[PDB]
Amino acid sequence: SELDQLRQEAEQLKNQIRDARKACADATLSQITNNIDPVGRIQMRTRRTLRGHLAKIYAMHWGTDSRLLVSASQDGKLIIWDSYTTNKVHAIPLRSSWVMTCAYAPSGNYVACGGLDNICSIYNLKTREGNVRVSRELAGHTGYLSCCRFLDDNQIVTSSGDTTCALWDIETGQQTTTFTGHTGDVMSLSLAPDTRLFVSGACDASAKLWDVREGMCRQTFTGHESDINAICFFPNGNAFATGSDDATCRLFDLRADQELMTYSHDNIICGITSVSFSKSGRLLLAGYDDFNCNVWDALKADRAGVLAGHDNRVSCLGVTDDGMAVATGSWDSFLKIWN
Amino acid sequence: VQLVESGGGLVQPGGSRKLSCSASGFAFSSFGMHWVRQAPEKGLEWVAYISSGSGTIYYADTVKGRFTISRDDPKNTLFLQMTSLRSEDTAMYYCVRSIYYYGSSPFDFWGQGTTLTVSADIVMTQATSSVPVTPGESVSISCRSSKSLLHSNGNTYLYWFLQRPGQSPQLLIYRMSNLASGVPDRFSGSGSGTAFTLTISRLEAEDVGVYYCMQHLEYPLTFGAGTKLEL
Amino acid sequence: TLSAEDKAAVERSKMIDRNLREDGEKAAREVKLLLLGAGESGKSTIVKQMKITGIVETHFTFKDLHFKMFDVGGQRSERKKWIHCFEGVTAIIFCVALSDYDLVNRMHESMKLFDSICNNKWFTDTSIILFLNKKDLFEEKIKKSPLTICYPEYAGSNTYEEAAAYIQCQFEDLNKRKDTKEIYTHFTCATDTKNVQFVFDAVTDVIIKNNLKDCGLF
Amino acid sequence: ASIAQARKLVEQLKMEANIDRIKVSKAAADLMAYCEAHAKEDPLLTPVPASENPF
Amino acid sequence: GKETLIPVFLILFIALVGLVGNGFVLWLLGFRMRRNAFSVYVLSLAGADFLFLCFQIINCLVYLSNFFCSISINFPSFFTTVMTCAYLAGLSMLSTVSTERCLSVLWPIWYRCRRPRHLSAVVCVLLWALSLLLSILEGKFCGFLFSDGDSGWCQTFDFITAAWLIFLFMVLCGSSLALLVRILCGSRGLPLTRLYLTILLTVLVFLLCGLPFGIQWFLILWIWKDSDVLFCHIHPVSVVLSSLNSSANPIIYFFVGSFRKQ
Ligand SMILES: CC(C)CCC[C@@H](C)[C@H]1CC[C@H]2[C@@H]3CC=C4C[C@@H](O)CC[C@]4(C)[C@H]3CC[C@]12C
Repeated sequence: SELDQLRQEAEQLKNQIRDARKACADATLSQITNNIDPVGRIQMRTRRTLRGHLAKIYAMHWGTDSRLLVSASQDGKLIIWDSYTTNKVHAIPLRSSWVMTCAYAPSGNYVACGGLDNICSIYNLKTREGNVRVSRELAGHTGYLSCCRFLDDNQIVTSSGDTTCALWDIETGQQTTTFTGHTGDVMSLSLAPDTRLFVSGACDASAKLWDVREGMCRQTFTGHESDINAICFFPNGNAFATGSDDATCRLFDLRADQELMTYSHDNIICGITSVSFSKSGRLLLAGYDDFNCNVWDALKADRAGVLAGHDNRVSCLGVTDDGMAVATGSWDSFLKIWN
Repeated sequence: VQLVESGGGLVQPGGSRKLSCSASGFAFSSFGMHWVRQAPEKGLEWVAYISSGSGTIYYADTVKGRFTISRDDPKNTLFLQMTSLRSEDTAMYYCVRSIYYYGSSPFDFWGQGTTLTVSADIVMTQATSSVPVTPGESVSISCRSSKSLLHSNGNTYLYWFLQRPGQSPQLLIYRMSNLASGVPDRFSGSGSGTAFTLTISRLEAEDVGVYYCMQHLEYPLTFGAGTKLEL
Repeated sequence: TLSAEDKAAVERSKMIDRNLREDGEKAAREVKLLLLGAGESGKSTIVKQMKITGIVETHFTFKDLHFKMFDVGGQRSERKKWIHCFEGVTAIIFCVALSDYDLVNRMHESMKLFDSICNNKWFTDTSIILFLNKKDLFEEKIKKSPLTICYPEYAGSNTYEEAAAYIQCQFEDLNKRKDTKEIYTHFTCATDTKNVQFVFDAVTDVIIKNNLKDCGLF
Repeated sequence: ASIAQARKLVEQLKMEANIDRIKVSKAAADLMAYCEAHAKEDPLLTPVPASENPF
Repeated sequence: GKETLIPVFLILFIALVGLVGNGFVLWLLGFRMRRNAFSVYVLSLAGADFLFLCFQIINCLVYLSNFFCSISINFPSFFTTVMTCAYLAGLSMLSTVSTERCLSVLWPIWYRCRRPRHLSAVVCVLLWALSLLLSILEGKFCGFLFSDGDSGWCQTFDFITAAWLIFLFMVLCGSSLALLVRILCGSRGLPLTRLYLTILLTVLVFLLCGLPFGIQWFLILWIWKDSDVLFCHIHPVSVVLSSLNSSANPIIYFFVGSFRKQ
């Protein structure tokens, strides 16, 4: 039997993995940051309220100019908002109302969205005809889209329900790189700040660090109990934090290859739908489904503050690139911008 | 895209005439439309404006009461009903599309023009009426505003246009700093409150024509008299 | 006080608001229906009765009422990660092949699917229409093959009516919260016309309950 | 076959074995130094006065 | 004297409670909360109740002022007619809410699909206009404006408002009865016990607290002609019941309906 001794080799190699990353944990991040003074109480007010959607929204994404944000919902619309004046600059009708993710291009020329229809449709905002229209539809991916993210105007990575992330080329319309290796279906995705590599999170309770060029998984990060729903890099690009159904946020390091800190409390038992970091990375913002957001001190693992404006599940959140504001969207059809 | 003017000709004074602008190739109901005329040896003069959905209509004060702007969205046609035509209404009339959201570029496309012959504002001052221009050399023109165009939101509502001889004008620089689409990066705009500069570094051929600067801070919109570039 | 372009951006946003309000009034008056059930259980038969790559949309109108039917069984993943997208559906059309009682425990996994959907937290008030498909092939199959091989605890006659009523009592005894939701059960053949009438009669009670909820009467 | 998936899996763990790892204390000090070095330019962390925020 | 003073404290307390309730309802439905087609009726009823309750606060406050301080604040005589307009518009909104519920239950398909979007607004405007028409024309002929009018032609037009009030009650009772018959005959998923409890509660509230002030003020006062007995005993109680009804209306209609999930 080649088969049984092949898992004997795999179990020995995974034991070598656990021993190697056990040998690097000399002192935890709690022991390093006892000297650091805490952040104090973070109290953020609702500066804006974007009330245009008529159903549950599932995603938002900030633009790179920190003023335009897109938000997608189940009434077949994704609306681009002026965050400063609460103006709707576009309302794009969708071919399928079931949309679970949306993304904004870093150039600002494109938005992408996709859901249960298996297709990440890409919309051209800067048309000479004056209306937005479908640029390309990216099909052949056999599962619900969980997160689309642009690398530039031509590269886009998706994550699916068929346990598979894929890098696409928009002009040819064909997927160029296929990222397989996850066992349950991938739910979230986060690009690194240089966009040279990315992480994805699945229902394996496992996060995997990928590589865009060579196309193969480098590191695999375990430690969660239930399914991880959200993931986000630290702004250095050397760390990332995940969120799951455990009421735990855990952050990992790409160099140290393991856990660094767990963000949990006894009062919180519900799942985590969205994570993001601040601009300095000092505080991470987790969006829950006990209807509010918790501000976690990312170094000292303390609850800095609560963002409690929503009356349903906080489904999506994101921080601006200049770090001024936090917009949180939720299943009560309202976007709120916090500062 | 295509905007086609129709309905000109010789009109007896005191008479009436309806001008028509038939749109083609763009989503016409999402666009605010303007009429801008040009007296046959003079500069550009703004006439009227109708918004999207016909909810906001402005006129110039020289034509207020006499002119009626109206649009018909299902057949994509812009109208200008003009009554009691005077001899100062001998001009060539352009219909202009313009859309206003964050980051939009209004006054971007202009119609070809119809020619009709009749038998407290912000004053924009072009500094020179004509400059001698050598090809290849850099040139830089300027105009000045009577009021500071820098609004409190950070925007400066200064638009630059170029009219080639025998052609419609086209947008070069919108909102003092931003290049229009299809315009080369030789053109550059710069300025401050009420003092503005359009720079054409490394001038090529077919940059030759009359250049107009326009404010869009308040209605009515006022142009300059035009700076002519001559070889 | 705004500028001119800020004013035109405001009236553009107000026209976008009027379009969104009009489309929401369009979408709020349409009945959404969720098709569930296993493959080869007469799902496509029910789609051909209402009419004549992840999610399949079906639009049909009947007695001046617009229906959208979402066949979602074409795409296969973990169902718990997207079944909350279908809360707020008007009704769930579940369908079970009656002739799959002997084939392979296929009736038992169909019961497990109905047990998972019917006691889900997102469908705690949704009324479930339970079609029972291929009753004629069931009635030739029960005279030759017994129904005790599906149900070891069954004792009853091998006629159509008592055995079909036994399968009805099982499927209506899957649910826990009897008070909250209603289950409408119908016996359908391949060639019958009354199924879109039965769906309409089941939808009208949900329409009455939401018409009371819109008028604050609960 | 099922043996090919197991060869793919042990090849992936053989790739993941050869990773140059650093200490957890060094990586914690690097995240600490990034948090201290950019703390003056974080407007969520340090509340900014109402003139220069746009909200 | 003293026998009138003890009802008046109840008037001011109940009027203040209904005042803050109606103000909260007005602010929420106007600005904070999304409005249904039905929410317009609740907003209009809160608006109609506001004027009436504010005028009750005025009419009890100046009774306190006249009794203790004796300032003798004589009033403009057109406060009574706009108070009457507020009262009649509130009762019309109650009956129209009942008819809208009956129309929703009887014809669900029409109510979802073919119902016009501004029908609630146009019905509210027409009932407010008719209430104002019946108010000022009762005001001018009976002296509650600038000119004074004859008492003989006053009672001809006042009985019209009483007949309209009885019709407005019979419309509420007739429409709530048809809904009960429909939900008790062939309705399945509805919560029947809570439903007839709240319908019957609205019917007794509208009959026992909404009606008696109008009945006594218009039809009852003229016919009886028993002045010594009627004003001292009957009138203080009539205002209180009607005042009480306005206070309980936001709680019954909006707050139970909205804040039940909280
Ligand atoms: C014809 C005249 C007497 C009517 C004016 C009555 C005045 C006092 C007020 C009281 C409350 C107001 C209503 C309050 C709510 C709304 C809902 C809005 O979406 C349409 C207008 C409408 C329906 C208002 C109409 C005018 C109104 C009824």
